Amino acid sequence: FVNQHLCGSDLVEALYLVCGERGFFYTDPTGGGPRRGIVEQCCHSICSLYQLENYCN
Repeated sequence: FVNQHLCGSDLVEALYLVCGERGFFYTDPTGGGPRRGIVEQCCHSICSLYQLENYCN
């Protein structure tokens, strides 16, 4: 993994990676791109596990 573009799809994967068993979740689960911090970042820009490492439990 490296600086790549991750969207909700690859987001849950990367998150599914960084979390594995820590139990991850999706923040602001309501409107579209509600947790855009991730959904708008990794998807539009890029981030590292360290980022998704915070989006975990």
